[PDB]
Amino acid sequence: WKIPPCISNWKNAKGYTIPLDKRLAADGRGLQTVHINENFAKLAEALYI
Amino acid sequence: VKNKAPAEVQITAEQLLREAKERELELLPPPPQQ
Amino acid sequence: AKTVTKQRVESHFDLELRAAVMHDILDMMPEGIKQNKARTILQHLSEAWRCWKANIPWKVPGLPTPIENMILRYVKAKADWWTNTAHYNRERIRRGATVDKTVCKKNLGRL
Amino acid sequence: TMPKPQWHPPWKLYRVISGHLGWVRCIAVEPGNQWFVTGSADRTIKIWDLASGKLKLSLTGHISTVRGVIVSTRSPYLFSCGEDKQVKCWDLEYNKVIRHYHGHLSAVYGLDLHPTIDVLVTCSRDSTARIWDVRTKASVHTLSGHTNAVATVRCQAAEPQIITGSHDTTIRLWDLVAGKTRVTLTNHKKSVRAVVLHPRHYTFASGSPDNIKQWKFPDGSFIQNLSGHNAIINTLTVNSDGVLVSGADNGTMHLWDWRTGYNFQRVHAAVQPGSLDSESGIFACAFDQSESRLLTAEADKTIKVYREDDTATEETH
Amino acid sequence: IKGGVWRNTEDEILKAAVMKYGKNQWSRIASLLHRKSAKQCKARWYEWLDPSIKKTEWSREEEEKLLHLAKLMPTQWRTIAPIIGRTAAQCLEHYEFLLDKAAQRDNEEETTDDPRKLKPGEIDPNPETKPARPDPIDMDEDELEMLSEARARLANTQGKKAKRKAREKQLEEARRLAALQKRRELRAAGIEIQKK
Amino acid sequence: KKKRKNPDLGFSDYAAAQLRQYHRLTKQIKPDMETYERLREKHGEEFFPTSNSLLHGTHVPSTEEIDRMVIDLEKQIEKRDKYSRRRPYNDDADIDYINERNAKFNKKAERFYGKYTAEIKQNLERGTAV
Ligand SMILES: [Mg+2]
Repeated sequence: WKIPPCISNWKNAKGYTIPLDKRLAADGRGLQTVHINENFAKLAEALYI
Repeated sequence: VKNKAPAEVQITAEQLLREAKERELELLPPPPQQ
Repeated sequence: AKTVTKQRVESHFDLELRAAVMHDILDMMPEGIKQNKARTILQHLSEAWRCWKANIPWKVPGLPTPIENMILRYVKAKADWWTNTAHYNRERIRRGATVDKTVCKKNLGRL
Repeated sequence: TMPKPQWHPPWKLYRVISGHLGWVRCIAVEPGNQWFVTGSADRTIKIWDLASGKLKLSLTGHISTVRGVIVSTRSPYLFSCGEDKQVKCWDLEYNKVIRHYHGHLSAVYGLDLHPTIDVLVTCSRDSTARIWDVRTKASVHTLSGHTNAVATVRCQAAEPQIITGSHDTTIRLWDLVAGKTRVTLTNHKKSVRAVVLHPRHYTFASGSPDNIKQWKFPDGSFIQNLSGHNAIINTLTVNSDGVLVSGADNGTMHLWDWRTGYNFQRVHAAVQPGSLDSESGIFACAFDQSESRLLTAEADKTIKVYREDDTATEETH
Repeated sequence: IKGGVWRNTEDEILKAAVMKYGKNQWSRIASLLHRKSAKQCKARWYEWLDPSIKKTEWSREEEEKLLHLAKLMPTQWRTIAPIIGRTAAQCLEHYEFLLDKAAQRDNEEETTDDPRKLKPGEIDPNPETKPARPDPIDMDEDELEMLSEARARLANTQGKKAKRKAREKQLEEARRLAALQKRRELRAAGIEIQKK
Repeated sequence: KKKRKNPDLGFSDYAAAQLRQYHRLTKQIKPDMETYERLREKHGEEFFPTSNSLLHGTHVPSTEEIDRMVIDLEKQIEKRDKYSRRRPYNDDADIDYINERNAKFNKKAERFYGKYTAEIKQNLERGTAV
């Protein structure tokens, strides 16, 4: 039941300096996992043919 | 006369942070011994 | 006992949202908790609302799932309030009804 | 096994009413089973048809979330309260607000009507309960003495006439005439968010996330301890057949024997299609005047309607 | 009259300013670096300073997936780039390098076909994709003043009202010691003037 | 020869540390049998009282008892004041704070998020790569 602190991308009210790994610790935009489809291939190859 | 030449120190961000910590523009002095 | 008239509405909503979250985290913590740590969960909720408005996917790496679920619940509630207010003011701006200039700028910014 | 519990038939959902655009925070049934009110966080009050489940009217006028709604039995009125700080009387002859009750310093969480005097009582977040005359819209008394937000209040005609739990984990049994506390019951460990009155047996129940407790009325004696529904419970309601309903913030709802304190059914309902798993939750539940339908105001912006299963004993512990 | 080539001093002030202000305040960072705007600071961050930008050597499966996606999505480097995990400028540059290593082997030998098609007498359209000049020994008034302003703004956290209240507290302490000295003298010699 | 091991586990409660502290104080104390048998022979029947006997408002402790209590309580206050030992401050680590509170907040960030943000610090120290 421990609550880690809130390192915000917007508010720095007491003007602190936070290390980059703690600053860019937004996991959700790193696990977004840009994944492609397989029907791009059929389209591109058919257009070249 | 100003010389352009590649340096040796190559000042970094943590050096700026360390030299910024010692400015002390918010530490008020203690009250005098009254 | 001042009335929530027109310029107190968003401040009163965000005043009451914090209070509901405070009551829920005082009821949600188990029996042997130090009864601190309310301000941090409130900051996590404000940051989760900012990440909803920015369309940034919000995930805290270590966080208890009741706190995370409750924050997602109240962020969805504030999302609903925000969006229904935007729909209402857009219909008013379209029909030509009496609207403020600030609500026109706020509504453009929401849309 | 010291008691032997009465068999109650299990309940099942048969109707999911939808159409609010916010958490449905309150529900109440008309004295004639023709319609029922809901109030929600979309700042409206909706008259629903109780038989067909069809929206009968929508009443705008609140500036914030509607927290309590009640229909008067002596007079043709509809009292409602909100996070607005506004307490209103709706004349149902005209469907318009005729009287607004002013004086709450913060949000108003619940309200109840006295069954015989025409006196409204309200809970607020400013740690007070107020006592209003309907006809003169004035504060008779300000019940102060809780230290946190006041969550629920009830009324009798008989002794202690005002019973209120609050978020300071205490329950005060009051004097309507004097305006002072008679009994402070501190047995709960977490916040009392629902008190409920039995129609016949002159006892009451009270709920908090640790456990739920049953209590004699004159001075608050401990009688019993109903446990097992360990979540943040929001409402309790009593059937004259001795069925007690406990609905929680996590959507779980338990069905209980009033007398023996036995859990005969657990109901974990499912959310609406668009809704989210973290959004299952019950804020209100109420029986109709026939006491054969259970109306639950849910956190997925729904009204779920339950009735008894007509299949015989497959049950008894 | 903004931009140009990025030096190491500006990039380190940019790193420290991202450490202080975050990746959603670029006009507060670009106030710390003159001759650089907020769009330029943002672009320099996301194109050479983010520690997810793989500045290492291209592997084999990376350039295989590169050729597959570039044949697969023609001239769509902002779409190809998050898939293969590189900056779109690096992705385009390495693709042109791989096409050069096939066109040169297929037709030519070293030269012969048009010696230079590079860019003379011009300003480079994307100088944020290029590595940083080192710092010259004799830093001028601009660079040293920029470093001094950088340290003086990385130190500060207080606003107007806190700074006037600290000075007001020091003035209250000074006038308290002064009235203390006056009252101590009036009680030492002995003169019983009462106050209001 | 005797040997006893008593390390500490995690905190988990304000009552468990109280219980540990009470067992320490209550094992350190030594009873005096002379004063005990004296007060026993003086008090007689009521020396083994119930919840409700009579003596609640009677006892007047002499100076030596209250002096022993005050000295013991001063020792207990000292043992309480030695609870949070200051860790030694090295200035060789690359400092990432401009204030006095910023250092402790960065320490809390290294406590909580230090297990998860272990790749990005490696990326920073190798030159913003990988
Ligand atoms: Mg300013």
